[PDB]
Amino acid sequence: SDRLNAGKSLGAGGSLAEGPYLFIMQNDCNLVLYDNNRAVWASGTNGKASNCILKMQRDGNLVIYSGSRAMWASNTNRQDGNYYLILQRDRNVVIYDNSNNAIWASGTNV
Repeated sequence: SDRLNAGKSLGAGGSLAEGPYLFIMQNDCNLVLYDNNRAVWASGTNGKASNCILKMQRDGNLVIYSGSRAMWASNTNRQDGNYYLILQRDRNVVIYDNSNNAIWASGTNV
């Protein structure tokens, strides 16, 4: 899938895909955007923890968890709503709110 809805998570090795673009929660706990084989964006949490999962929270925060501990957050807090994370056709990864306004972007658009 190209998108992750609020309330859902990606496990280790789980990913969003779009053509040759891959946005993946790695087993090494790094959250990475690949253009084919080239890493173009990363959370930078590689080696920080194990069995990390990515959670698109109902408050609009994208958060990496390892067990109950937060490893990394997008820090885009609003309130409970209907956000979604999307890997866009232009290679940007964006969190949208119920109104389709961008609240967070990776800034990796080509």
